[PDB]
Amino acid sequence: MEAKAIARYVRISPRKVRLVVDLIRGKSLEEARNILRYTNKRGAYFVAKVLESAAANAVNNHDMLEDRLYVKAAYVDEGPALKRVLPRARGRADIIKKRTSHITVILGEKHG
Amino acid sequence: KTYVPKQVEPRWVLIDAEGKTLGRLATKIATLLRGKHRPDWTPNVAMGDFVVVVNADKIRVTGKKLEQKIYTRYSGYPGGLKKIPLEKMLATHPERVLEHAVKGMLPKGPLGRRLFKRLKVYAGPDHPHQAQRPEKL
Amino acid sequence: PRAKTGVVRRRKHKKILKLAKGYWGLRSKSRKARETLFAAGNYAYAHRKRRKRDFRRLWIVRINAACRQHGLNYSTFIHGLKKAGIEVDRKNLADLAVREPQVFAELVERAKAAQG
Amino acid sequence: AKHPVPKKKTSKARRDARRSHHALTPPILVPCPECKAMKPPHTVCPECGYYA
Amino acid sequence: MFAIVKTGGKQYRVEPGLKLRVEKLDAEPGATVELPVLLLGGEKTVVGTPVVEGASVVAEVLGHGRGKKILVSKFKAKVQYRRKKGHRQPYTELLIKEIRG
RNA sequence: UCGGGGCUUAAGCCCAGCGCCGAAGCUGCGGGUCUGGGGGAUGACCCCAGGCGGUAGGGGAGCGUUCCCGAUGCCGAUGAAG
RNA sequence: GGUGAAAAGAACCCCGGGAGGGGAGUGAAAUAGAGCCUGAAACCGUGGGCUUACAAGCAGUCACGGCCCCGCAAGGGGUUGU
Ligand SMILES: [Mg+2]
Ligand SMILES: [Mg+2]
Ligand SMILES: [Mg+2]
Ligand SMILES: [Mg+2]
Ligand SMILES: [Mg+2]
Ligand SMILES: [Mg+2]
Ligand SMILES: [Mg+2]
Ligand SMILES: [Mg+2]
Ligand SMILES: [Mg+2]
Ligand SMILES: [Mg+2]
Ligand SMILES: [Mg+2]
Ligand SMILES: [Mg+2]
Ligand SMILES: [Mg+2]
Ligand SMILES: [Mg+2]
Ligand SMILES: [Mg+2]
Ligand SMILES: [Mg+2]
Ligand SMILES: [Mg+2]
Ligand SMILES: [Mg+2]
Ligand SMILES: [Mg+2]
Ligand SMILES: [Mg+2]
Ligand SMILES: [Mg+2]
Ligand SMILES: [Mg+2]
Ligand SMILES: [Mg+2]
Ligand SMILES: [Mg+2]
Ligand SMILES: [Mg+2]
Ligand SMILES: [Mg+2]
Ligand SMILES: [Mg+2]
Ligand SMILES: [Mg+2]
Ligand SMILES: [Mg+2]
Ligand SMILES: [Mg+2]
Ligand SMILES: [Mg+2]
Ligand SMILES: [Mg+2]
Ligand SMILES: [Mg+2]
Ligand SMILES: [Mg+2]
Ligand SMILES: [Mg+2]
Ligand SMILES: [Mg+2]
Ligand SMILES: [Mg+2]
Ligand SMILES: [Mg+2]
Ligand SMILES: [Mg+2]
Ligand SMILES: [Mg+2]
Ligand SMILES: [Mg+2]
Ligand SMILES: [Mg+2]
Ligand SMILES: [Mg+2]
Ligand SMILES: [Mg+2]
Ligand SMILES: [Mg+2]
Ligand SMILES: [Mg+2]
Ligand SMILES: [Mg+2]
Ligand SMILES: [Mg+2]
Ligand SMILES: [Mg+2]
Ligand SMILES: [Mg+2]
Ligand SMILES: [Mg+2]
Ligand SMILES: [Mg+2]
Ligand SMILES: [Mg+2]
Ligand SMILES: [Mg+2]
Ligand SMILES: [Mg+2]
Ligand SMILES: [Mg+2]
Ligand SMILES: [Mg+2]
Ligand SMILES: [Mg+2]
Repeated sequence: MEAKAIARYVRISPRKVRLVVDLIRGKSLEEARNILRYTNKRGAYFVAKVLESAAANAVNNHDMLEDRLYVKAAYVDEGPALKRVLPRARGRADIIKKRTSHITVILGEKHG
Repeated sequence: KTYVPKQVEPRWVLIDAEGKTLGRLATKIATLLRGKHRPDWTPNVAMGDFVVVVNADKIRVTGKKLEQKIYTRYSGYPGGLKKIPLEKMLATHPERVLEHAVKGMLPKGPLGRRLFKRLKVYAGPDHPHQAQRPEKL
Repeated sequence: PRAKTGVVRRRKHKKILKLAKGYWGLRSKSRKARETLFAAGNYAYAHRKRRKRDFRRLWIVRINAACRQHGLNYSTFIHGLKKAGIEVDRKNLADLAVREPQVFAELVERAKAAQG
Repeated sequence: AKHPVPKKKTSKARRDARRSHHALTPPILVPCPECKAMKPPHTVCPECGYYA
Repeated sequence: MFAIVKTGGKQYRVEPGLKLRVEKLDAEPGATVELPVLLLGGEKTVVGTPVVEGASVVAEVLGHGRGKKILVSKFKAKVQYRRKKGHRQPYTELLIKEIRG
């Protein structure tokens, strides 16, 4: 058994959040919660929030037990980018990419 | 399909060096260094005999060579071309003279270097008294 | 009647790019592959002719390293056979040096006497 | 745009490689006297308080 | 019984019956063909003349068939020139039977 | 630094000899294609000899895309195109 | 420019401030879920197999060997050590 959770269209850069996710991949749920708590990064907040809901789904829809689940796997995916102009000296105009992310987290029953 | 060899125990050898002409010796040493003498030869695998030499200082060399022969050590730095004549080599570490001759006659590749290991050289004699020692000439 | 490019080009591409699978970087992910395949094709056809010379020499060494053990030059050896009139030992099957040494040995003796 | 300019597109391999030491490192935490809660060493903490 | 035999321009050793693949021949599907060509044997059949005199290895033409399609392809640079050409060699399935010298 | 190692009654130079290595040359075995000759009355297919590096170029024979006749047809949910 | 035959366009519960998900439900189909048919390529990512820290390279090719993978074997696929 496994419990998914997906945050689509998160205004935050993939490379950036990948770092945070990479911290918690394959960790005990309670262990992760703490990492995200005191880890110094914007990406944490987003990953934590999806991680947190990943648990709720594990419990309220998949009969899983909070005290026994972990991060079977997780990963962020790159979604559409918001292109924006940018006035540059001498007339040059540059397009800046405010990218977006698709954070995925999946939990799982430990062992027996 | 030609014969496909398999694991073989390293055949060691003991070689003298007194009076032996530097190069003429180095040739054989090289040829025995790679398993190129044994008919079960395979360039791919590399299974040459462990040649061990003794009495290095004894090496002969024809004509003006102790005085003429020059060795080049280039360091990365300017004017680091530092060059040393043959006589000086036998003064310092004499084993070098035979090494820098054998090394030159081994192939250039990675296993060629793996072969340079099979070669042991001293002047005494008195090798590390291991086990094998099949003398030769 | 207009005739779009349609499927045609896409198939021609992936067709090649399939051949080029296993290569390095863009070299196996684009029209770079083509260039790579050109070089490969020419390499094979040349390394085909090479493969012959490869084993020619591969064997020779073995033979020479073998009869030199009995005590003679590969050149000496062969000359005896060419004289003895025994096309038998095709240099490939001179690999007897490892399989059935004795047969090789008697072949040697034949060459010894065949010479003089 | 000026003098210094990348001579070649850096391969994806050579790219990822440079980002070798780029990886993050987990925070350091320890159980407190009060709650079982995990505090970072040498610190106070909310929902736990402290002494002296 | 290491008996050599030249056939198809190339020659090879032959075991007491075994599956072997040789150059194409004009034999029936599953018939029998004798290779008067023979060199050496199990007990040192020294081949006096080029080929051993009274002796022969026989084998059953197990069947014919083409083989793997190797791909020859020429290319010269700076000069529009490329030739794609497929080629698959034929070969008979000689199953060795008799090895009587 | 002679390509390097290394070489001195040579691993150098001259003179005489035998042997061997060595190309995609030549031979062997198999297969293409074309041209020529034959069998064959013949079409047909088989056999024999020869040619077949190639840019600008000239010549020949094919493959695929779109559309029309063949279609009031035929394939198609037991699955069309992609 | 194009959901589906029909809006049947996802009530209600759960996480979340929201966005977005997870169940449930509609539907033949929901990786047909709403700039939604099909959904290629470059490009980014997760998991697995082979591999790499004495090594010199237009990145391939030829050979042998090792490891994993389809088959009983003969064979074949993937990877790369020399
Ligand atoms: Mg990235
Ligand atoms: Mg909870
Ligand atoms: Mg500015
Ligand atoms: Mg840009
Ligand atoms: Mg002494
Ligand atoms: Mg200087
Ligand atoms: Mg100076
Ligand atoms: Mg020792
Ligand atoms: Mg001892
Ligand atoms: Mg076009
Ligand atoms: Mg040869
Ligand atoms: Mg660069
Ligand atoms: Mg990568
Ligand atoms: Mg990476
Ligand atoms: Mg404190
Ligand atoms: Mg207190
Ligand atoms: Mg007979
Ligand atoms: Mg096949
Ligand atoms: Mg060129
Ligand atoms: Mg030289
Ligand atoms: Mg020169
Ligand atoms: Mg002369
Ligand atoms: Mg004369
Ligand atoms: Mg002459
Ligand atoms: Mg001469
Ligand atoms: Mg003579
Ligand atoms: Mg003669
Ligand atoms: Mg003569
Ligand atoms: Mg001669
Ligand atoms: Mg020719
Ligand atoms: Mg004709
Ligand atoms: Mg007729
Ligand atoms: Mg007619
Ligand atoms: Mg012809
Ligand atoms: Mg149209
Ligand atoms: Mg019409
Ligand atoms: Mg249906
Ligand atoms: Mg179907
Ligand atoms: Mg189907
Ligand atoms: Mg169409
Ligand atoms: Mg079509
Ligand atoms: Mg519809
Ligand atoms: Mg609508
Ligand atoms: Mg409508
Ligand atoms: Mg939604
Ligand atoms: Mg559902
Ligand atoms: Mg469904
Ligand atoms: Mg769904
Ligand atoms: Mg897909
Ligand atoms: Mg659909
Ligand atoms: Mg959806
Ligand atoms: Mg939406
Ligand atoms: Mg439709
Ligand atoms: Mg991307
Ligand atoms: Mg990017
Ligand atoms: Mg390397
Ligand atoms: Mg079975
Ligand atoms: Mg097969």
